[PDB]
Amino acid sequence: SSYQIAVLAGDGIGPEVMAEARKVLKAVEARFGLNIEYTEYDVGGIAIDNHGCPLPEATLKGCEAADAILFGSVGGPKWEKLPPNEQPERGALLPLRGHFELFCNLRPAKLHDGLEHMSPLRSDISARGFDVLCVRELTGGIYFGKPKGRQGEGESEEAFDTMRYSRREISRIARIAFEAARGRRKKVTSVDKANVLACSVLWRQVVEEVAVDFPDVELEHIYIDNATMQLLRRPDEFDVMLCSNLFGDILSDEIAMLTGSMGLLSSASMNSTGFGLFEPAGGSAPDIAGKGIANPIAQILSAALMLRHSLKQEEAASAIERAVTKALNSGYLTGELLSSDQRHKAKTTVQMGDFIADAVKAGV
Amino acid sequence: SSYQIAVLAGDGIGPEVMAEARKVLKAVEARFGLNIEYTEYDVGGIAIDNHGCPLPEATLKGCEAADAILFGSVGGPKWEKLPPNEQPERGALLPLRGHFELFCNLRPAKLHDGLEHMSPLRSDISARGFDVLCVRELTGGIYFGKPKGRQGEGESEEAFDTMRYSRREISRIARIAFEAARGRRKKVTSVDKANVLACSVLWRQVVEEVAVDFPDVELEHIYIDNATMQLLRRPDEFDVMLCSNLFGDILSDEIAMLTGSMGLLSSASMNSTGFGLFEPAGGSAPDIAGKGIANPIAQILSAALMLRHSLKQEEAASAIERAVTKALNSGYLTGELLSSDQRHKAKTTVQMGDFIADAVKAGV
Ligand SMILES: CC(C)[C@H](C(=O)O)[C@@H](O)C(=O)O
Ligand SMILES: CC(C)[C@H](C(=O)O)[C@@H](O)C(=O)O
Ligand SMILES: [Ca+2]
Ligand SMILES: [Ca+2]
Ligand SMILES: [Cl-]
Ligand SMILES: [Cl-]
Repeated sequence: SSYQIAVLAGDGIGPEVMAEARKVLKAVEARFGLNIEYTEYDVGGIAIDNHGCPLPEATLKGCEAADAILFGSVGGPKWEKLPPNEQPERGALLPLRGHFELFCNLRPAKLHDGLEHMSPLRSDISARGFDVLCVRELTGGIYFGKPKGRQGEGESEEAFDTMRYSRREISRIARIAFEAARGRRKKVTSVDKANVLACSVLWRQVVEEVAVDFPDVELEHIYIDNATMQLLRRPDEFDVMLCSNLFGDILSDEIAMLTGSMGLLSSASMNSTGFGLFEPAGGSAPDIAGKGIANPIAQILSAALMLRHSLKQEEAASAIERAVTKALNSGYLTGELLSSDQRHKAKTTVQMGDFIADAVKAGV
Repeated sequence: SSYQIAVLAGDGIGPEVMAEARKVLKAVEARFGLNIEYTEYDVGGIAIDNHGCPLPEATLKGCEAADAILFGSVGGPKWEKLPPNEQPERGALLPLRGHFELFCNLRPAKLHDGLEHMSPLRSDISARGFDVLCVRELTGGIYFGKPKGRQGEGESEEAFDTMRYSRREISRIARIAFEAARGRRKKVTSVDKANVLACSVLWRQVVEEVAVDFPDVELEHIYIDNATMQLLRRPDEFDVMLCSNLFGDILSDEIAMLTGSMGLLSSASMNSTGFGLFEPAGGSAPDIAGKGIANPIAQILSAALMLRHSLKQEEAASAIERAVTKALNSGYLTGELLSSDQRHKAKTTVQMGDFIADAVKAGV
């Protein structure tokens, strides 16, 4: 019957861009005959304000009742004095990932044609282009490893976190990266610190075990400090980057920033049953919230990931992706995608949503 | 009496650039009346070839007998099939740091005037320039934390590393970063992942404790994934970056690469008694080794750090730094610092050393 989506728009620009994601989703529901019901739940800063914590029980319950979470962005100044550890971002995202076993984070980042000038890369490097998919392991490693805590007092007070990975955890994320490379340019670069970390020694070992099932995919390994340098220099040489939790956190963000267009980038965090949480790569931009300035493309393309990965609605997902493409090549750019002197052509959040939804309707 | 230096040139370009470091050191020894004796010991790949391990006992003993280690670079293809964990780089550097308690790594990276085109930053960002000093904690955190290892077999085989920090470890590195900021632009950005890690929660806490002694230095905190993005975008806004072991590894390398000129960058790793190990930021470049191509400036400026920090010879250290400056502004550039069409003006490793040593002699 009807798919059920828990909508967790969160803070800042989350609600206004989500409104555009929902608009485009309505055009897709009509075009493809999907029956999707949505329920909205507070999360993040709005949840602390409304319910006293960033992830209320009723929100958590609504995500359990759903086929996917369509997630906005969480965080901002108002809760920044809370300890970084009662704070809304980690307090929303980490238990959602842990609870639903969302072990796989997919962050596709590409330099779009015509938007190279916006990348912070030197012009000859951005002109080459890139398209890197970061596959990051999201539920193990040092984020969730135990023991974590502190003991002692005074100078000798000590804090500890444990990075742990099992062969099973590593091989499930590696297979995702290999399967994804098969569909792309047939290369996985696995990113670790095997010269220092026991977890990375096992990581590199297990990814090489997984590789035997993918004779058509090239595998290379690289150290995280070297990967961060090489992305600056030659990001066009990477296809799929495969990382543990902490390394993928850093590298996916680095690659996103190298596009210079984070308002175009979306993220899927999924479990093995196909449930996921789909969100823009960027933050809640509380400075521009409520102004019709924010670029809703990242949230619209998060809707498209949700349709593909959780709802198994490939044609609907790709129709949204084509409508975004059409916007970007038909002069429908928001302010942050425009060179400072073309800024007077900017479209508002609503104009972008209207255009992209209308494109879907026109059969793009 | 005489200072004693253990010279560990290592592999690849290490010996040929070290030869230039020693040449420039001779000019400084004559100019300032320093009596410095040097003994050379195998380390890294040459040590595995000559002695069966990357850090022979006799090499370790020679560093104990010395006032500092002048270190080249270690590693390359020939030992790359060894497990990344019997490998020469980690096998030289990690026990040297552990043994001598070299808790403080100083990596100054700046965009030199006239070399902005080489930075992989977009031209308007590199034109702004930057000068970022990375202060990285080198002997704790996850590199040396216990337990480290693996247990189990098959799917459930698991590996673990423990990130640990005590208040004492954090406050000693933080004071270095604050003292260094006082001398520079009076800002420390401490880099952690306090939204996830118990170690980073204590890190951020303790750095804020240390800050009370530095009312003139501004402190800001930033998450490592956000620091990696922001360095790409606005590296001119950072002065001193203060990081734990694993975060400083990644960020110092990222900043080095953003200069586009790694052959200019040097590194000091020091203990609280002033003993240190001084090395170029870049690797052993085995592809260009033995050709008089390699830029010896990084190794010469490592000699200058050694004179300042271990030998308390400030005037000699700054005379070398001025001689490098003179080379860079008097057309003495090696090949990798020249745009592809100016490449015919390149100087060889020896011409650079001769020039820089002669400048010191001329009283630069
Ligand atoms: C909020 C934080 C815990 C989170 C992470 O580290 O995973 C965020 O940085 C992200 O990338 O989603
Ligand atoms: C060789 C490796 C262990 C080392 C590190 O991680 O510290 C290197 O990357 C460095 O920066 O010196
Ligand atoms: Ca992140
Ligand atoms: Ca490094
Ligand atoms: Cl991890
Ligand atoms: Cl660490």
